[PDB]
Amino acid sequence: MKIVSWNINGIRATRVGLKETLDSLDADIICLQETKVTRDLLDEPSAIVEGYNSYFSFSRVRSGYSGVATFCKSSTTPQAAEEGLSGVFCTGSVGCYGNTEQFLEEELQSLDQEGRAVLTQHRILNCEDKEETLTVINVYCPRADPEKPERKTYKLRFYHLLQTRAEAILQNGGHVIILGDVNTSHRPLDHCDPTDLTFEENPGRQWLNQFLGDPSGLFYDSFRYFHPTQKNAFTCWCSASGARQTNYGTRIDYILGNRELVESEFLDSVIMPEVEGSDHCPVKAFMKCQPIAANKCPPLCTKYLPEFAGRQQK
Ligand SMILES: [Mg+2]
Repeated sequence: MKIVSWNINGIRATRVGLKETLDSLDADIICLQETKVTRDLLDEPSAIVEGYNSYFSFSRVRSGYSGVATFCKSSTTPQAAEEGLSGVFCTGSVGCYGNTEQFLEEELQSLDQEGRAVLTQHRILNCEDKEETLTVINVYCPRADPEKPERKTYKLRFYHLLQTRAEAILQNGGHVIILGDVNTSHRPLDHCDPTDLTFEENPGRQWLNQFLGDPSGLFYDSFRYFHPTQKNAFTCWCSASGARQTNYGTRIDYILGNRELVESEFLDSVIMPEVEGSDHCPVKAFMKCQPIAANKCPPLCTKYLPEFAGRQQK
């Protein structure tokens, strides 16, 4: 089983047909961040691709903004799928929300209305050939903006909601992968030199430090489980001033898994710097577990969107 995560900086902006791009990534589950697809655009070619069943979260606050999508081959059709981390935009859902007493409902709506998370749940056969659930949480984390101070708070609250949800699903049994653009690099090795000699003072990095365990947190950074000392392993370079060529970059795209999943089912986790078309490159994991496809796509699937019903229904 193979899974890819990629902040694609706009599906359309790659200027390649999406079927060709997805096939080239050669994976059973492909998670895209910053699709820049919103529902007002009626962008059927970006949402419905031959050979895949897909699950989008669309931003509700601005056209052509944010957005995440999970594309599944027939082999991995999910048993359940849900938009968001809190449940407010939710048959066929994932549940297991955790305790959100610290969040107002209106804050939950705000954290979930920007198209930043989609969850798909897959049955898998583990290394003892027992059936288990794997929940894939595909996230595009926000960014702080100095001219809008409230967005730093938004980002930290999004991280706290993500932790709450992921740990609650994990507590229900089975396995959890969190992948996507976390928009924080973890350790000095993850960023171009030189490094702060207060590096831990960053509140997003403090969050990551306690969320991840080291082979206290319940999740492992799979890339570093397999490549703990690899240098210059970046996933993001700014578009300007030749950064990708000079390796002026950072590693901010992750495939995180619960400890038991990474230790027992992962074979490798890598960076794909050869893949062009975005300001980020993909990351990819290779797993030994085998998926059990659902018999029907759950209701979140894009094929059920009324705007895409087709001419025969017209
Ligand atoms: Mg971008």
